[PDB]
Amino acid sequence: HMMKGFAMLSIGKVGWIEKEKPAPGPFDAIVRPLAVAPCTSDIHTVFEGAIGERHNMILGHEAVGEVVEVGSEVKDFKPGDRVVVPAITPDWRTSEVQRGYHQHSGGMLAGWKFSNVKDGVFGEFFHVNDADMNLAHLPKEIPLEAAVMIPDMMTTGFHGAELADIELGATVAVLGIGPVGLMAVAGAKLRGAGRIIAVSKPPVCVDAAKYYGATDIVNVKDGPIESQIMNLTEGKGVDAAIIAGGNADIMATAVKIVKPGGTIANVNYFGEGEVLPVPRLEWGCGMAHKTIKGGLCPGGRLRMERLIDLVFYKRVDPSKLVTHVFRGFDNIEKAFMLMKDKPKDLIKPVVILA
Amino acid sequence: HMMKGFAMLSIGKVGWIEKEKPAPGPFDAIVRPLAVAPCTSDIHTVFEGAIGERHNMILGHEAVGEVVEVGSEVKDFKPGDRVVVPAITPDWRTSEVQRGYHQHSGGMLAGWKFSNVKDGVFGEFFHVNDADMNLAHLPKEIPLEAAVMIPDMMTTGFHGAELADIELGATVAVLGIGPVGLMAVAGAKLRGAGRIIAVSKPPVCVDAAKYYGATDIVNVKDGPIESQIMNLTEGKGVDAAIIAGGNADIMATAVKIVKPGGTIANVNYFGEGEVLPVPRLEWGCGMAHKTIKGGLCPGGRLRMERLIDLVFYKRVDPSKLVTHVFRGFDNIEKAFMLMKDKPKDLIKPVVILA
Amino acid sequence: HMMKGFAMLSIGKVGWIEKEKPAPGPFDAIVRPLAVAPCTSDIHTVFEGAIGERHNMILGHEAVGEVVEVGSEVKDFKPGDRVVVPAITPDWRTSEVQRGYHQHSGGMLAGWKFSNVKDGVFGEFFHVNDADMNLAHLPKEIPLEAAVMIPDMMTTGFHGAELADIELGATVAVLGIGPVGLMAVAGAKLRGAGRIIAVSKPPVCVDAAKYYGATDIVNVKDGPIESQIMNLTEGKGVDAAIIAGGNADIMATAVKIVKPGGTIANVNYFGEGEVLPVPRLEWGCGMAHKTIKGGLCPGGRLRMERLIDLVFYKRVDPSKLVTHVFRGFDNIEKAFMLMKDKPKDLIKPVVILA
Amino acid sequence: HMMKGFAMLSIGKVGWIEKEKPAPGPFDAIVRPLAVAPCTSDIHTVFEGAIGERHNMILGHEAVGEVVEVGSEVKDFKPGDRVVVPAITPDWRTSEVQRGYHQHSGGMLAGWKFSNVKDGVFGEFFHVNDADMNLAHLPKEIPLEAAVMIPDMMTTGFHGAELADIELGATVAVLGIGPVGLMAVAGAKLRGAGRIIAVSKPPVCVDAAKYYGATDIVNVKDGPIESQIMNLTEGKGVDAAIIAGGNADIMATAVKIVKPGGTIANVNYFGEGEVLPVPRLEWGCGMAHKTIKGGLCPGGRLRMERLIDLVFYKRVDPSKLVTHVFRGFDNIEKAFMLMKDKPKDLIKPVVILA
Ligand SMILES: [Zn+2]
Ligand SMILES: [Zn+2]
Ligand SMILES: [Zn+2]
Ligand SMILES: [Zn+2]
Repeated sequence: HMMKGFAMLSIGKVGWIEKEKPAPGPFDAIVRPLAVAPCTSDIHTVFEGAIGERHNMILGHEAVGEVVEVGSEVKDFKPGDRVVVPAITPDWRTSEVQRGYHQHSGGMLAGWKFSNVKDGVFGEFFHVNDADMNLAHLPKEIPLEAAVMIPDMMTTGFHGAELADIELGATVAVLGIGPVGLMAVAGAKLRGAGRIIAVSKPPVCVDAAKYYGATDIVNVKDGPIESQIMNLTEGKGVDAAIIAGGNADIMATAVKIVKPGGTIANVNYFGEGEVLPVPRLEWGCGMAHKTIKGGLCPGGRLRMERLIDLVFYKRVDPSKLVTHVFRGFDNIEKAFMLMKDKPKDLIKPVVILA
Repeated sequence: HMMKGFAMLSIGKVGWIEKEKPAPGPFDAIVRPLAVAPCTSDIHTVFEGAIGERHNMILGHEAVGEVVEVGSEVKDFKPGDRVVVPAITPDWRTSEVQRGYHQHSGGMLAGWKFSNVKDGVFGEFFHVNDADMNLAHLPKEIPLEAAVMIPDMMTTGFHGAELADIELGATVAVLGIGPVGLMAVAGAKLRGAGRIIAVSKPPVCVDAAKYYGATDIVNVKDGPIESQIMNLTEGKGVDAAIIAGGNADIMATAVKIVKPGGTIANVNYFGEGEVLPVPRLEWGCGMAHKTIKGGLCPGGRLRMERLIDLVFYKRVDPSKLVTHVFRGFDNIEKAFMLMKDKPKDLIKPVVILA
Repeated sequence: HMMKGFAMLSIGKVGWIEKEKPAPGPFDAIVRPLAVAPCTSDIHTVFEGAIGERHNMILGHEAVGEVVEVGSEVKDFKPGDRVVVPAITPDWRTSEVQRGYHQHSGGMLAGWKFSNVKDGVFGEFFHVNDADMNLAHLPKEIPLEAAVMIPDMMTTGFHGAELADIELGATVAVLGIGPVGLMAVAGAKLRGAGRIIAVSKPPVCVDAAKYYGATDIVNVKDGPIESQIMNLTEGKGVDAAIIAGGNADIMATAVKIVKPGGTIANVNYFGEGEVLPVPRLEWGCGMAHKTIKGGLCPGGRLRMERLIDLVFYKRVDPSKLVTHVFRGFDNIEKAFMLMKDKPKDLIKPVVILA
Repeated sequence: HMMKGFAMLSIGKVGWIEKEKPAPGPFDAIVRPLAVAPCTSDIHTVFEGAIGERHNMILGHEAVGEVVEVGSEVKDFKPGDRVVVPAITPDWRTSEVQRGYHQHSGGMLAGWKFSNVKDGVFGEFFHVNDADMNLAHLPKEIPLEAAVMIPDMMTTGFHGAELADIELGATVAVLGIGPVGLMAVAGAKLRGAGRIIAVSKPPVCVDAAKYYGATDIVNVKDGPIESQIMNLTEGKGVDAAIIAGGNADIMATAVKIVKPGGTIANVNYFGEGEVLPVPRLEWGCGMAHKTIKGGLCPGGRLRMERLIDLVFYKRVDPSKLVTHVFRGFDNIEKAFMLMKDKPKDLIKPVVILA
């Protein structure tokens, strides 16, 4: 009745632990993973303690799997179903849900439970709260390596594009093309952007940017970002800027390149610094109408259902994000380490457990 | 001097007339057409008198052309510049512009001047009010047959999708696939729709729908729409429905297939009837939260610039709308009549003057 | 273990009956009523069968009360708590709630459960589903006759003003000034309306209208509404119109008085007709940008909490809506009858049980 | 036909100078001022060189006056008209106006022309560009000391409340109660806020705050702002926060007291510092969904007409902002200096010219 899981032992230390296999509440489900993917979040969780001290916590929160047990009141999911599990699995009966922000259901960022306040998906099984509200059915027609890009990568990048308030034909710059960065680009093509400028530090995975809708690549090795983008837009700037990675000073770049009345949409997790700087003069001394938004990705069944459809109806192919495919539980560790030691060919690895 | 122009002589009669070539005021410009396209709107105007009697009114309101004269205070356009002229050319200094509705600058629909309250583009020359605000430069790289779909077809169909409040992955139905309908399909793809259900009466121009993003074709000859669309969506309905053509009874269809909280976005010109019917029960007896919108397409310099970019950055290829291309002024009549009797191969015709 | 309740016996007949006292599930609460109100809704249900046949269904859905029993998992409400019970008490775990429409949680209007799919509040006890999500604590400082205006009247009227997209200083027309209409008048004042024109059939309850913020009274006995409003507004029309009562043709009137780009917000229950008429010409032949909205009122704890604060912080005093106050269970029968055959002094009656 | 005007001679020195009376262009008007008011902005321009060096620039930008000359094309305004002149008088024919941001018509803050790129209202005459778009008629029934609060104070404060996305019953904090702060309080009551917490530096002009709708006063002398507001709102924070004054660090306070999903609405001119700090942990490390907005107040004819109606229909009485009334041109110098330091509980002065 036991299970192995790849865990954070303490800040700096990871290892395999072994626990009682979890029991579902009346509304929850127990899922075994079919594919999983590690993210930079887990590294900052373990090695920089970006979310504080943790002890013997199974890592990972991007998984698609097979439901194996359901509580007595779970009505839409039965043992055997292939499901897509959003990284964010909020508690759906809170006053924040009545306000429309499920990401923060029960506290700030509290919709994010995996490898934060509960054991994550890097185990033989994991626990999904409120199955009927927090799982989506996975069509057979969608491959696992593509599906596992939906729980975080796709929903975050697309949320960047949602937050940017893009108008048809607007010119959009994307700052940082990690895997989320690339999805922000597809997210902008999905909101009808015209010109899409992808800005990356070397090494640039250019083909991926162009594939997902980029019209220009800006490489920081060719000069400051603000200068490159102003020159491309003949001084007008961009209608929106999506921040999908970088240091705190990238926020000032965003304000500096967005035209008045445009929007800076941040989806990046800033791990260091006490304040994120907003430049005074380039924010109009507070009046340039440059709206700044910054949000955690949506989770829950509906968001997953809606992005699955984007994948199924051939609107976006997230499989080009997957640069490494491993098989078998032992490789979960190997894949985890690839995210620390950042190589050159790497976007995102996927471990298929089958 | 004089000019040739194809006019509505009176309700029921069209023919070529002769006028003084119009002169520009200090802010206007005179354009001669390079390519023009006729629209059904002119048909409802001439043969159904949908806007009342007119006498010797040059018809047509879709053109790209060559500036030949400009007023003393026009700053961005010179004789010789190739320009895209939007169907809607409003007066930009009215209280309706400060309210955010330039389409109704000076009264309901008053932003639409060509072949409504001023002579249209089916002449050797025509008058564009407020040149710097109402003309867009045409890049050499964009062909004329494709560029002339921007003044009405592209801006209207897209406006249908803008009004529909489309969310990423939403399911969208498009009712009526004329040229405008087809652009509503492209617009829905541009707002990130997943499944897009295109509904037409036979003959369905299927290849065009599929090309611009349709995932399903509903043929009215196969049974009532509502029954077909419910069966496609396993009873759930659609998140939005864009009306781009049909009789008044199509407004009820839209309401019957949209789920509660969905949006019916109308861009169709209803030419006959006293009422457009809203079915009481399926509008929840006034409480289903099915919002209905109906709007004239945006025009002006910025709208055209933003859609030109959508063509330019390979977002939408509107050239597949153009099913008939003729050359020479004489053929304006031939093309105009093509819009009266609707044959089967016809989506949109274009007359090139060169 | 029985209880008396005032019920719809069958279509056409009401009477006091005796039922099993309800039991709460682990998430439910049992409330005894402290004050109740009858609604027109109950009339259309009983005598016109608006929601079909029913047998022994306790009527009524506006109550403030005292919790007497709670399920094992209720955390925020205990036996003894005075609470405001919203008319809409939805199931909070549905895909419609993730879409943002709890009113339609599980189907159209399904957030409306009382005297629809479950026994209403005209009993010695009634059952509130999901107490932690669907009850609000009632401060002692708020009188019961005012509090019982919050479950439907205040939230429906205010929803009318929320939907109208009222801008600061906008001119708002409210069509029909019953209790809901009067709260829409106050709703338009709370959203910053300047001029607020109240339109009523005789006898006009003017004093309440002016008291809730109306600046003009239009009496229909003095002539057609459309002609009256145009003369008041020097031909310009109104920025928004809230429909809070009338026949189906009041929709067509609303469209005729709203300026282009304005909004028609409906909160009225339309009981007869196959269609609600939208006039084609005055709706711009489908292009006047006159947006039409029609929605059921919000419910749940957060909606109630927020209106409770509006009364508590002296933003709105709903008591002037209450024209008849009785004491004792017996007078629920008398109050119900007042809703049919509506006399001249009557807005809304309240029965206090104490 | 010369005129004297109160000018910024250079950084640090002001004085009465002599200039040619300005002439109107064909669309412009010349106004003589009837009442005027100085603002802190002119101080930051004069003594801190906030907009760089200027020479012989007439100051001041809040005035209501009398039309004395009109251009050949002015159609809605004649010599003799009482007009309210908004601080922002933008050029209405730029692509930034088509995007919906007239404050930035022609560049960042470029809708603000008075005492920036043209002579301000502290002269015997001043020049209003594009009269038909930038003047509103002033009813006799509105007193001058009240009317002159509309060009800047009322429109700025209300814009703070417009930007905050306030929901009916929401809890709103206003940080800083200068004159703008007080209008922001009135703005939050006009968007239907329930609880309104006004936060000020000592000494608090309390009576004004309560008059415009404040329900709680927070004094910084009783402890840090963050600590107090958490205590008042039992840990939940406020749904929105309007910044109407303070140093750069007040932005961090704002982020710290607003709940996840709330909005920080800034209308303050931040004059010093290189960065405005957004605190990382309280901004969700980039994901708390705390939207930050910052905007220049709206201008133009319609904005003024709409605030005039709010005053006219007794929705807001701004005269309580007017604490000092002086008479005569000579007193323009005296009134200007009151704005350079903390004088009294009174603050904002008005000069009546009659
Ligand atoms: Zn992640
Ligand atoms: Zn047409
Ligand atoms: Zn009710
Ligand atoms: Zn000022």
